[PDB]
Amino acid sequence: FRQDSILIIYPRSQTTLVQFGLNEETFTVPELEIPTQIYRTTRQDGSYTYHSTNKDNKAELIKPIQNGEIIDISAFTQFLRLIFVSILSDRANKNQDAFEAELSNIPLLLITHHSWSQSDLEIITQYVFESLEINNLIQLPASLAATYSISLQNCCIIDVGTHHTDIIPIVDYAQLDHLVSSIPGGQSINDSLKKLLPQWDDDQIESLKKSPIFEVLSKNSDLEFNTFWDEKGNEIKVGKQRFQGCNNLIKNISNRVGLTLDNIDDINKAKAVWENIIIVGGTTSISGFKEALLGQLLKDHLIIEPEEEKSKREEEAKSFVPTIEYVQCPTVIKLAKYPDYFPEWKKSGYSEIIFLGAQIVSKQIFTHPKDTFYITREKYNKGPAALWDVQF
Amino acid sequence: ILTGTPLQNNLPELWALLNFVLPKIFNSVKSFDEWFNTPFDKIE
Amino acid sequence: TLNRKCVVIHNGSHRTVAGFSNVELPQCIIPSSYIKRTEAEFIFGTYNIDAAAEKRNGDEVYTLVDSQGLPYNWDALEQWRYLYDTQLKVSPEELPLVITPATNGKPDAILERYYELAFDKLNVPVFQIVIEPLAIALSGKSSAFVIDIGASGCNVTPIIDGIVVKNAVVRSKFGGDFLDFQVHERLAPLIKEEQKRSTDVWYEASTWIQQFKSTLQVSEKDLFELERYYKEQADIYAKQQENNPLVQKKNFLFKPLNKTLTLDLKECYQFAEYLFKPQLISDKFSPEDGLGPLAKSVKKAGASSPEQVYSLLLTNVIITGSTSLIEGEQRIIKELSIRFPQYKLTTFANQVDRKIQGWLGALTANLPSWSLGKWYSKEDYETLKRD
Amino acid sequence: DPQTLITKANKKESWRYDWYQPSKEKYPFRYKTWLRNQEDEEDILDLKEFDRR
Amino acid sequence: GLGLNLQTADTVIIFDTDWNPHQDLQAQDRAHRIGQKNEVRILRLITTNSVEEVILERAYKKLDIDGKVIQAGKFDNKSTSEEQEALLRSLLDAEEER
Amino acid sequence: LKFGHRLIATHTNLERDEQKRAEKKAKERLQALLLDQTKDTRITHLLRQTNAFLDYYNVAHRIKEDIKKQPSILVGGTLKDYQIKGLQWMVSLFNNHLNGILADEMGLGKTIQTISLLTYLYEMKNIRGPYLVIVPLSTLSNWSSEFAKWAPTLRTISFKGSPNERKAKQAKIRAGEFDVVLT
Ligand SMILES: Nc1ncnc2c1ncn2[C@@H]1O[C@H](COP(=O)(O)OP(=O)(O)O)[C@@H](O)[C@H]1O
Ligand code: BEF
Ligand SMILES: [Mg+2]
Repeated sequence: FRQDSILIIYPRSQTTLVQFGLNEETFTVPELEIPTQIYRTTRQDGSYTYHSTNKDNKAELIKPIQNGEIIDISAFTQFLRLIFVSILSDRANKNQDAFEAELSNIPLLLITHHSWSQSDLEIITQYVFESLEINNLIQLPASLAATYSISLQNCCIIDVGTHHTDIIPIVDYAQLDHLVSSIPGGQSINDSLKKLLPQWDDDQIESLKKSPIFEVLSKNSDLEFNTFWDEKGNEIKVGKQRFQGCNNLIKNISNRVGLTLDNIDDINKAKAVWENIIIVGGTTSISGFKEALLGQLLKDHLIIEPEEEKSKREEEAKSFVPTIEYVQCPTVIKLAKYPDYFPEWKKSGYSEIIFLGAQIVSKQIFTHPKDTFYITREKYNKGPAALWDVQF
Repeated sequence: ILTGTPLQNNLPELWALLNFVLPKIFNSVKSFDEWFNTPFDKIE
Repeated sequence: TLNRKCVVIHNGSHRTVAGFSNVELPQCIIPSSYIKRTEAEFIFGTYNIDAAAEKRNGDEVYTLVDSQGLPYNWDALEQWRYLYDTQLKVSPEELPLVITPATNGKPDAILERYYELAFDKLNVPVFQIVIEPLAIALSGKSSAFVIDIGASGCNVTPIIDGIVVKNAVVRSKFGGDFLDFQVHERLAPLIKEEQKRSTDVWYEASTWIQQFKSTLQVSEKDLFELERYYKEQADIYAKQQENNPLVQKKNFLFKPLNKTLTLDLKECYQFAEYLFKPQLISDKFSPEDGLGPLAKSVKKAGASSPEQVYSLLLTNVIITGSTSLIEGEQRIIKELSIRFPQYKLTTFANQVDRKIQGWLGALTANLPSWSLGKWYSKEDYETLKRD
Repeated sequence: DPQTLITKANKKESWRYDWYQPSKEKYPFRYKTWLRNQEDEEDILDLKEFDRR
Repeated sequence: GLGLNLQTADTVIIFDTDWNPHQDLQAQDRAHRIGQKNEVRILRLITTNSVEEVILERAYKKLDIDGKVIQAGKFDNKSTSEEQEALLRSLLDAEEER
Repeated sequence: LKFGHRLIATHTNLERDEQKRAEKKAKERLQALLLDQTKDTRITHLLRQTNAFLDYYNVAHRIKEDIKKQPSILVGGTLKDYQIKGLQWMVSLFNNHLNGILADEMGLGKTIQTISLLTYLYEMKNIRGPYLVIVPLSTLSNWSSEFAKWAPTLRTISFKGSPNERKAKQAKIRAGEFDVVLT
């Protein structure tokens, strides 16, 4: 397929990143960022006409996705219509031959979430091939589109949007459905920010959440108070709470990642996922949230000869330090690496790197003949039962 | 590598000496062919 | 196969494992127990651990399913609504159903209760009940000698040409939960701590007892035999020079204390010795209750030619179960190759997928004919409702 | 029009999620599955508006 | 050339006259060893008006070429700093003698 | 798995296309508005050899250790300053996970230092397992005789001659129960 024909869509808990037309040398930041939202005019006959704008205030702003989950599947397929049709019309205005070049056959690469149901993705394929009439479709998961950003085989995907946190173990490029645990999102970061900065509002604490002076401790730190600027350009100073706020969610994710990855009967894949902890989402432009999340993981779930007993047998050694040999799995806890060879993504950050691995997957599979990973039109001639035939 | 002597006096396989022993210079193999000119106005 | 999306559920004595036929993984693996949070709140779900991390007063992890593989809390198991909506996110009335312990032919009832559970309680329009040790034999073998060391115990089932040798199906007591009691019992001085407490005991069986279990062992011979042999080996190594493999520390890091719990190799062996020798824990349990002479389930299968049954079983051994994923199968090979050396033990086992092997066998759902298994219509309830 | 752009795009069955009754003939139960739909079985935003820049 | 480790060998004679000088110096140190109780003497039996002196001429021709490599490789033991320039002047006068 | 490791190769392409972008961009920028690049960058590459491979006297031999005693399994061998310095420099090369060339003249204990390599490091680590030593066919048994007299408890596997005698050894030690293969 053509990378100018490639459409990549990531609806997240607030915003939907859309890119049509890859940058094709290094992949770009997803240029379009809609909110994850579509107005629906309930036409009085019960039919629904779907708009991007509040059409005569009979339209209701239906977010198709918050907390990652599809929360209106028909409005999500019509938000796929709203985005897709917009790509078609905008390339019918800007390019106008793209209906033979970019819109002649759009390999629609849609980023899915763990909380999207089976009937959700089947109705997605139905509306995509019958009502969107899209002959070629990947439903790429957000965890795999995170893990292919450096084709990581075993990792932990922590989708911290502003609203929700997924903890998703990936083993052999595949998600454990029984171990995915979604605990709440930068609103839990905002929540302990409000616990620690009571005098502020949601705009001040959210601008702190998108401030450069936002860290977690586990120089901004040597300063007691630091000054960032509000959305209206007002200088706001903050004490040690700019080293805090994320720490409550850090402990919540940390205990949830421990209870996720220590319950595995396979003692070895636990450590390989334990050393590739990935934390993604529009919140995760916060500095130090991933760092103190790792530090709290090492605080809660790192198996070692503990400092009482390792100090005791440091003293037994000074009588070369041996370690009391434990049997448990989480003995090494580490994070994973981000591809620095994308200057568009080096510049525009890796907080939404799910789109980056989606771009890499799109240049892989679509520019390949491999329809083992996308449904063809003839493959629809098993339908969304061929959606079950085109998974990775 | 244990040896009582290095390679031949002309020494072009100083690469192959250093390549099997070290991961140093196997990327640009054609580097030091101009820089092996040291073994082959006597003062200048 | 046929155009179907069946629901594949394995209900073990401790684990409720659920997904569909068109997904080869379960959508969830929650307990077949519940932290009855106390309102009564039958908290199913593994992490919903965290409620039992509160260890709350009134929170009571009762099982739904006892040690026979049959549920004793069926409407709290109707957990089935929790499965289909909070985990599967589908109507059970949409999809067909495959649900997985063998017996002697008497409780062939529970199906009526599943006529309750799939037609009345959930109105699943068709449900297929499969035999779980026969499902483990399926995922492509016709006859087997299935030993499931699950949470319930060592469940031995002979299977000859697909039929169940009903007199020879023997299920032991000593599996996961008795070893939860055992690991809670022996590391009790080292954890310094020493159903309703199932919120203490099941929670510890979720946090550290399993962390001592997936990390327990079985001796490949008898531990008394391996113990005497390794003591003889260490005496040879000591007397020749002037080391025992059993004197080395398998320390456990009890994370509610962050403390070294030095149990040795023989010590971790001794827990799973009670599955083969439960006379070492209580006098009321014979070595026949252990897995070796459980041989007896081969011999009781000899009455269904008995040596042909022995040929089929002892050349078609099948190993499965949660507590069988504790290291040490070679104990089964040694312990039954001394009671039956005549047919060499060519065993089969899922080694991972072993703890959910009944689910994978029920998933094999994906049979190419609806006539290959008995799929119960609502009319099949109506026929079973008559006479 | 959105449907005109859509039919102008990506260039074919339809499929349904329906009760099938399976055959042995038909079983006295029925069940949902994705059955093959046979042959006889809005608005636009302009882009570069939500473009992050 | 690589056959033996002998501490009692004394006298070395070479007829083939070093087609490879590294082959000659490899077989050269088989006489003197740690614990050598004899006194080593080395002879190269070369006839006048023949070609074997030309290889003996080309012996110390080739021995000077690796003299800037392998006899410059000799002070590189403990990363010396002044031992290079001492061997840069002293070995140069021995190369001047020939 | 075919696809996921296809992307591993594709990630190498997107890196190397960026690397062929950037190194060419570096070669354009670093000389527009000799070999001393190989000095500082190969010092850091020695740190890549220590940590990521697993003054030049200091940055490579950073793990410092000097033990002038022979191994206890080295029995009946003469200790001078060469095989003390030859060991603990190579032990410093062993601790830093570095290879090297023992550029010594001759008679400096090539068998003495290698026995003291395996018998000392292994004495502490006690590994002395499937290690490879390959010597020329001219000196095979002399190394093996020195593998008998200068060190016990290190088993040796040879490879010589007609293929009939190898079938007894290499089917018995097919599973690899040895300390050294002397090939
Ligand atoms: N301390 C020592 N005492 C006695 N002999 C020694 C001592 N060190 C080395 N040797 C002699 O050196 C020989 C081994 O040297 P070798 O391994 O052949 O050196 P290389 O391999 O560098 O040529 C032995 O034959 C031994 O007799
Ligand atoms: F290799 Be030399 F003869 F010790
Ligand atoms: Mg030698």
